[PDB]
Amino acid sequence: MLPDGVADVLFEDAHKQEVLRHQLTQQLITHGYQLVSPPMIEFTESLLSGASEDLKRQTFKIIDQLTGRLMGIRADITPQILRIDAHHGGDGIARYCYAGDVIHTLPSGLFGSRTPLQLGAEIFGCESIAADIELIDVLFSMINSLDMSAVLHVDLGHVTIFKRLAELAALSASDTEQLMQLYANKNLPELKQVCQVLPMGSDFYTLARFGHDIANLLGRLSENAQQDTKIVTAIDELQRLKAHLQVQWQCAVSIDVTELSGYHYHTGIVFNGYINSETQPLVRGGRFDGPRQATGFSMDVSRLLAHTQLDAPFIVLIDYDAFNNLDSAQRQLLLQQVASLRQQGYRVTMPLTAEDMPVGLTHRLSLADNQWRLHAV
Amino acid sequence: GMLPDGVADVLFEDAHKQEVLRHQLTQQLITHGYQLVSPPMIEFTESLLSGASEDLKRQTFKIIDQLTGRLMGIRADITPQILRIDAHHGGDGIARYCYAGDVIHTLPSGLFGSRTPLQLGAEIFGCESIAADIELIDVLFSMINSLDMSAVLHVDLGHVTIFKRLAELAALSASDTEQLMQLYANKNLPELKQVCQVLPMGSDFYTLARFGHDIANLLGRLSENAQTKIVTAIDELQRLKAHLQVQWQCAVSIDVTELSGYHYHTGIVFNGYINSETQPLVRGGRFDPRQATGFSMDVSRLLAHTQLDAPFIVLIDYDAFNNLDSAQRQLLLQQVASLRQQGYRVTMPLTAEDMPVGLTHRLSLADNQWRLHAV
Amino acid sequence: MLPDGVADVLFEDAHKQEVLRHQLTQQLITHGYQLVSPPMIEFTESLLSGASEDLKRQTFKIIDQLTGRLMGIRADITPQILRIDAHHGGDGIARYCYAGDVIHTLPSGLFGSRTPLQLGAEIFGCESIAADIELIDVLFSMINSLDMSAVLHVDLGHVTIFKRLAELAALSASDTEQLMQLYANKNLPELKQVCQVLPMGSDFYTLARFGHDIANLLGRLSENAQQDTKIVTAIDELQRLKAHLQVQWQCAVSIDVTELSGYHYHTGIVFNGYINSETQPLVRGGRFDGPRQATGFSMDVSRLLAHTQLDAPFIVLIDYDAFNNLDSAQRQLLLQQVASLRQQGYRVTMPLTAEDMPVGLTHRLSLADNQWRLHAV
Amino acid sequence: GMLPDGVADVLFEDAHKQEVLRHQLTQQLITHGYQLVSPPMIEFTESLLSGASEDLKRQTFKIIDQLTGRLMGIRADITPQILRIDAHHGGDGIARYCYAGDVIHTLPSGLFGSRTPLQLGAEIFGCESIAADIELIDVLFSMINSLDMSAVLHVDLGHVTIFKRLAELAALSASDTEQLMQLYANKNLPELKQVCQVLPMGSDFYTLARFGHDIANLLGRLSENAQTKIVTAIDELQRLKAHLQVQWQCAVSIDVTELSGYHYHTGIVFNGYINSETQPLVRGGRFDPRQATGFSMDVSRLLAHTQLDAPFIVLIDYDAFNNLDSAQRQLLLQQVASLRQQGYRVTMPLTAEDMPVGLTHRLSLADNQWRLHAV
Amino acid sequence: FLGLTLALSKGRILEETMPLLRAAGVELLEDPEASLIFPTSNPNVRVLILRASDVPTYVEHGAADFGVAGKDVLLEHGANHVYELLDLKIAQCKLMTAGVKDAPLPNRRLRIATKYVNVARAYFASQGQQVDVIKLYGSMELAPLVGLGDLIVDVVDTGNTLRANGLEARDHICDVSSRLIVNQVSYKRKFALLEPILDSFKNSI
Amino acid sequence: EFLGLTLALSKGRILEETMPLLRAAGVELLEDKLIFPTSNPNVRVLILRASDVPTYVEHGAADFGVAGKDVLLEHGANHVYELLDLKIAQCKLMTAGVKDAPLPNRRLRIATKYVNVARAYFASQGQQVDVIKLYGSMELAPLVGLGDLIVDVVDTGNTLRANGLEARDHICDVSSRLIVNQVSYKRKFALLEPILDSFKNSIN
Ligand SMILES: Nc1ncnc2c1ncn2[C@@H]1O[C@H](COP(=O)(O)OP(=O)(O)O)[C@@H](O)[C@H]1O
Ligand SMILES: Nc1ncnc2c1ncn2[C@@H]1O[C@H](COP(=O)(O)OP(=O)(O)O)[C@@H](O)[C@H]1O
Ligand SMILES: O=P(O)(O)OC[C@H]1O[C@H](OP(=O)(O)OP(=O)(O)O)[C@H](O)[C@@H]1O
Ligand SMILES: O=P(O)(O)OC[C@H]1O[C@H](OP(=O)(O)OP(=O)(O)O)[C@H](O)[C@@H]1O
Ligand SMILES: [Cl-]
Ligand SMILES: [Cl-]
Ligand SMILES: [Cl-]
Ligand SMILES: [Cl-]
Ligand SMILES: [Cl-]
Ligand SMILES: [Cl-]
Ligand SMILES: [Mg+2]
Repeated sequence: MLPDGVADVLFEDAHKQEVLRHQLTQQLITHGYQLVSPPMIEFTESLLSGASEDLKRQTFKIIDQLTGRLMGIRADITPQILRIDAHHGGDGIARYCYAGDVIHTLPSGLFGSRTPLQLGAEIFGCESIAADIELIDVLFSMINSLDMSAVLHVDLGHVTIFKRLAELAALSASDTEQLMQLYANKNLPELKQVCQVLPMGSDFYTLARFGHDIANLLGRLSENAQQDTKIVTAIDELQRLKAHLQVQWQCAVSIDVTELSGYHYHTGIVFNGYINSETQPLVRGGRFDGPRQATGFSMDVSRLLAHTQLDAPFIVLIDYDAFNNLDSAQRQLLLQQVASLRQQGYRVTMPLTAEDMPVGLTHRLSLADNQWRLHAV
Repeated sequence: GMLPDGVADVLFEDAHKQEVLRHQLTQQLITHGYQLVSPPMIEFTESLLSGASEDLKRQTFKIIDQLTGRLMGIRADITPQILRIDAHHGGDGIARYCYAGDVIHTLPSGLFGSRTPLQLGAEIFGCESIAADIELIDVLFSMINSLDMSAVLHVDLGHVTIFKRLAELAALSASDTEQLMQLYANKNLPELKQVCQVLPMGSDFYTLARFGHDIANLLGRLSENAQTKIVTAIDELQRLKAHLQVQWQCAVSIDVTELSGYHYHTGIVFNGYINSETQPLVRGGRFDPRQATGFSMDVSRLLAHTQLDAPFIVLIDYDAFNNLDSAQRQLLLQQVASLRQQGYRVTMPLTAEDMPVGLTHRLSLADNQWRLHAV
Repeated sequence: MLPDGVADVLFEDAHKQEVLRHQLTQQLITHGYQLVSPPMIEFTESLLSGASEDLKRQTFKIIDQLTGRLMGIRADITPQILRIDAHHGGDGIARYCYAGDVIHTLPSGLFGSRTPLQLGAEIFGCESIAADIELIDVLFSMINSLDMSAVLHVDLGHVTIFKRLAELAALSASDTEQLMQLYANKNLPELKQVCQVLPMGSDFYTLARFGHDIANLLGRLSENAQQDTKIVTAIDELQRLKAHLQVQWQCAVSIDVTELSGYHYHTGIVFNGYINSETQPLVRGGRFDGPRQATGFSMDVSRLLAHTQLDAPFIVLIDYDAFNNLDSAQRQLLLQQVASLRQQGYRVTMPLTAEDMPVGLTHRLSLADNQWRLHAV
Repeated sequence: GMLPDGVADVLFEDAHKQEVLRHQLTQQLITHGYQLVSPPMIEFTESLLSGASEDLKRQTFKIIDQLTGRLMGIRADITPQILRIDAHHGGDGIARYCYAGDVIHTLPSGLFGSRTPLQLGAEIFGCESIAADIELIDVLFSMINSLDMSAVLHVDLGHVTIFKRLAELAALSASDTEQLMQLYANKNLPELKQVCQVLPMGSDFYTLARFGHDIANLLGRLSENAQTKIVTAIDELQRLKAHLQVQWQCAVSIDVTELSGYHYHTGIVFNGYINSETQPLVRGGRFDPRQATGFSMDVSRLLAHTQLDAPFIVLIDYDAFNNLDSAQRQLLLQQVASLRQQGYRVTMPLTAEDMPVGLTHRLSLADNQWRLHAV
Repeated sequence: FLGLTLALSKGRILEETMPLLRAAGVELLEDPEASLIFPTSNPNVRVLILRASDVPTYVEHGAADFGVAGKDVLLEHGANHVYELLDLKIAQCKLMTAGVKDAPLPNRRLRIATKYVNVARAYFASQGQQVDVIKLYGSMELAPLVGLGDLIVDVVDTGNTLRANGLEARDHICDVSSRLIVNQVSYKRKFALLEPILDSFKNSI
Repeated sequence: EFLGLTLALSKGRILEETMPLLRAAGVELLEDKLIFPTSNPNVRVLILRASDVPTYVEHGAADFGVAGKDVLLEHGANHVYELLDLKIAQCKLMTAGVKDAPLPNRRLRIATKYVNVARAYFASQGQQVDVIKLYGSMELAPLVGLGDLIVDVVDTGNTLRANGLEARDHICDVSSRLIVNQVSYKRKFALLEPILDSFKNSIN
């Protein structure tokens, strides 16, 4: 009955989603990220400014009946944070967090969602790798708070590396697109072939062959490459984050400098967190562009639902008959008691009729020797 | 004005406040025993706009599922989605639901109205008794009272059953009713008395608009033919009027010519107005062989009239932090961790100039002890 | 009952419109312009490629339900001719004509139409002023065929002139926009003021003050200006067309080199024809851009309706009674006769009933001494 | 595929052909005494979609009048506009109208159908008699015969009155009819016989689908209750069937279960199919206390099956022209002017290389005489 | 201010309502015309004096709780977001089409120049006549005489102003009298304060 | 019938401040009656509301006129020519609010005559607003919270202070301008050229 990649989230899953959304949102706020809550729709002029072709295609279109102009139902909040920071951010450092629904026209992955609950954070106005470390800390505080048996595996990349080789090797638009597609498919055999002809082609093969080993990667590259500062800084950045994740958070990190998804928008380091053996990364972060520095991540909160569990809830019913036998003053006392229970987080239903039964009923609040008490069913 | 009309960012402290309200109110409802449900932003129109009025259909943006070529809609009201959920999972007994979620409208509701409200509401299915409507009234007013507003909610009751039974027992033309309704909506009384002089039972239809507000005597002013479902309706209205005055000390007004949602409302209606604002803050009523009743509100409209405690926004000293060795940093982080749990907003500075907005305190080092001091 | 700038065209006006549309269309075809009939709607990608901001705002938007993409109801056909010539035109000279309805969101002029019947011609692939002369000839053949008492007055301009002064005077985006707005409003006093400070400002004042006199305009300009070939060619072009219109067509021409409507799309000469004392030009032509040369004009055919008149029509009714009294063979003969009349263009109605009466009835076809004959009412 | 589906350029000779057809057919209608009217592409929806079916409403693109904030539509059918025109200017007597104009559809009509047809049609108002339907049939077939097509028009008659009277005299549910109609549209006979075994008079409703094609005996197969408006309807159908066979030698088929336009058709319907194509080329019928009847066609669909004479595309010699003096040029232009009036397509070359497409002749100078010769 | 605020038009309306106001226990303390907010003998009522075309705007937005304004303004402005409780039968006139004296309507499409743009479009729509409407804020008698419009739409009681400017009434659109309008919220919230005043006025009529 | 120029004028502040330019151009009004003669028989004057001047001029029921740039900006001067800034009847379009009151938490409501000016300005300052149309005097609107701010013309500020208000932002400067109907500028230039030259002279 519902479109593909569109699902109800109901009852305890819905409560769990509320809890996660709220806890994670507040965690970010306490780390000093300003919460911002942009709208579901904007005019396309603002919504899809600087937008990729994949983003434009993912964004449903609708017509503002008041102006006859084109609007869109957002597919990513990240551009909205750019807009907000353009207006209110100033030249200094600015921090933002956000949680909100976004809509996609098509699923990303096999049976993937089209109505994800996008939650994320961002730091603008800092060039230093220290900002990327902050977000890594903020992120991992969040993940650790969830008490998952699920294991997050993290993959680092750096699009700058391949960008500087392609520039220093004077690569044709088509050649790059070939290299990129080969990398994406990890065709090493055919990569070694196409590189034997291409200028610096040793270097492009070394990326795919010895990328994972970030310690020694720079030593394996050409003199022209090793001279260049943008390649050398990129390899340092990658090494710093690799360490910090292992040391400070005890994270299993792998390097892949051939990871060039978002070659257009990523202006450097990239982060991809995978939960257990799932194909779509749970978390996607990286360096991008506001002439304003910017970096940050996002996640679909709804995908945490499978790998998180709340304590079982206490769902309490008051006895209809016993309640109605009480006099005014006894009712007051019971209500004051039931009020107290609700504050403690108990789910107490005041029955309208004898048959009124809450779903998942765990306890009854019943009268016994002039005392109201909880007993299991 | 870079955003469409009735579309606004909610930012920074207002955004934090909105999160807090949304969460507190949602949990309040959960603790009153309403099951939270979170239906999606989009459905196929078949399901989304089943039994939908013409106003609802027009308010609901349309989009195309590229995978099936079918029509979908970006919801403008969650209430129908709760019907669908209760149809599948509700069963024959009593069921309670709450929800909070964004909805989109094609056009503003009235004067300067929002088109992207944050719709929060509750509903009770499977109870015919007026006692279910009293529960929701109590649940609602507990929620409102928890907000510590200086703002005063004024409440308006109506009952679409009354005008439905007159129109049926006067055998009314589709056009006639639509005229009466438009006149009522405008309270154009002179022209109403005119159009009623020709229409059958038209005395009765004019008495509704003229002596509706006086619910005590309303039945006595109607025709002999009028004086079953009409008789219950005036009693219902009188019971709720009382309950609101007594139990909550609420200023109630009656208006039986309130017929917004003539299509979906199968009886009593509720409209709460905050201070002197035109759009009601709260909209509830009886709807629908399964009984149903409940309300909703735009959480975002509470923002003006609600106020959180001032926040503690803490900055660690850049220099002092960097002078620490590994082990001292761990201890400071454990301390800062503790502060964050207490709800303090602590920023770890990337540079000497890194300054949080609204800075209330500094966490500074003195004789090997970190402490908070105000600026 | 109808939106502003939206009107029925009915009965004889409608017949007149059909006639004009057809005659003018065929005239163009016989001058060797290929007729092309592009659709009312396209995807915006194609429809508004290279579009101005005024064009984008004039173009209603709608959603393709089959793809969820944005489409538009065209407001000008000229871009569609570009598209057609891009695909089918080749490197050589190509000629196109077109007549079709276009829709505007807002009127151009006071109580102006929003549903004009846009008719026009275009020549691509010729740099020479000879192509602009052809269109002038084609146009004036068309206008002369209409037998109007109405007088077409023509205004020539050249945006190249002001473009070269602004370039050779190194003008700031704002300065130009001031000059342009002043020109548009013919504020000469304030123009002479703002020019006393601006570089080459003598030249910009000479445009507004002595533009109308194209014979001597070049002699009044600075040495820097007179040296430049693009200004000198522009003044020659203007002089050639001025003459050709007076000589070959006996046209009242005025020059206005400060006419810079369409500064963005016009890449040179411009043409504006005004019918009697109407403010909106009836015809708008000029040099523009396909690296492909292009030039051409258009007109709203519907605006010719007021200033054109067809011969009164013969609206004929056969007598009901007399017809039915005839036998099979007599009916055949009458039908063969009525067939002949229709070919001659007579409007003959075969009555269904005695009361059947055509509107504007001019004649009856009646039986008299065994002869069917026409008689006026 | 750079253009939306069901949207195509019509270019060059096809475009010339379309102009010619549109014009010839339009004038044919004018000479038969139909007043030409040219209503606009857009109206306010109030006027455009008054009395409109649900299929018509869905086919009609919506847009916003920025001057009034109101809803307008880009027409999908001109037929309603002719109603409006006749309401204002028609009077009580007989009125005839013809029209040709572009219309836009949101979705294709059927398999690979156009969304930007060039709708041409005629209509007669104010005549109850079957004689008006015969006139239009004659007018139509004169038009088709003038086209010199090898293509064969096959015609299908129906009558919505029949099924309307059964549904009324069986007291049918809104849903039931919609089921019957969908079944009929699909000619799912097995399932039709099933659903009829339960439905009232359902024998009759099955006999429509099963023995509709046999109009001679159709009435004899219906119930006693069925055997007034139903009786005229079968006669009407029989009269037109004959007239088409006799007067035009037309292959006619009957199908009384053709109920496209159940909302607007108040009786007889006409559907002409060209060769083996699925979408009818021509669509006519009785509609609507003012009588009305008429047809329409997409002129663009005639393009495949119609052929104009080859054109004479003439080029003047560049060199020879330029060698002339002023006075000789005048004489040549007067000669070329004459040729253009005769319908020749004469191009005045801008350069030596200037070559018209489809060049048939050259106009060349020889011993002080210009003449035409083929290439 | 927790009592009622009353929206009123200077001059003709104020003067013709004061007898209803005095009878409802509402007397203004100063004379408005003698040199913006005014008290009254009832301390829970006050009065705002504005242009007659702004009364519905102040009432619908609730910056006044209730008001008196001519049906000409309500029709033109649209009374969507207010309640029209009482026809006060005061300040009476009519909306009419007007043209130059004895001159016939011209051949071409009609140009109407008027304040009452929506009234004009609505009326001439009801008479099946297609027109061009021209918005005027100032007095409209001049417009026909310099052919800005062919006709005008204006209020007329006697037609002296019309004849004095060489014009004459042509068609009767509808009757006009000032009406009592009430903000929709104010009618629910402050009915207790309104009921007496409404009853007085209603009695007075 | 009348073949000379018709001049559109606003009664009060404009008429008074233009008469020195008019007298200098050989145009003296005979009286101080809807249409008015002048000493020049080929000129006449229409007195109308200042917001109607552009309407009468663009439609050609007057050949030319004087109206404030506040009206031209609000009305749109698309179909007229703005020939001369007359540097008379000067003022400014400004946003105005109540004395010392801060801007409220919620979205700003502006109440004003100058609706399009307001939307255009607050658009340029990237601020989203609710605009409320007033025909009458706007000083009252803040005081009964119809709007938070207003847009109005102000020379000195005395009317603003006298109603407990104060200027907040400077939108743009204002002075009455000379506007000419587009046709009238082509057809009757011979009659206009002297008058334009006089005015231009009397400016400096
Ligand atoms: N001459 C008149 N005689 C009687 N009633 C009038 C007359 N003119 C206007 N009215 C009515 O009185 C109302 C008040 O208008 P008026 O006092 O003239 O205000 P304004 O001068 O600001 O237009 C009008 O809306 C109309 O209903
Ligand atoms: N205080 C002022 N000082 C100078 N010019 C003003 C002032 N107020 C308005 N103006 C300008 O001069 C004109 C004078 O206003 P006025 O004619 O009194 O207005 P209205 O006709 O609306 O009553 C305005 O139309 C405006 O262009
Ligand atoms: O035809 P009459 O019976 O005279 O009434 C019609 C007049 O009523 C109004 O004038 P008002 O008295 O308000 O004077 P005003 O022109 O100063 O507004 C209106 O402006 C008309 O001129
Ligand atoms: O700030 P100040 O310099 O004192 O001037 C401001 C006032 O002047 C203008 O017209 P005015 O009120 O003078 O006359 P009007 O109402 O007839 O326009 C304007 O409408 C303001 O109300
Ligand atoms: Cl290898
Ligand atoms: Cl991936
Ligand atoms: Cl939230
Ligand atoms: Cl000069
Ligand atoms: Cl122009
Ligand atoms: Cl055509
Ligand atoms: Mg008045």
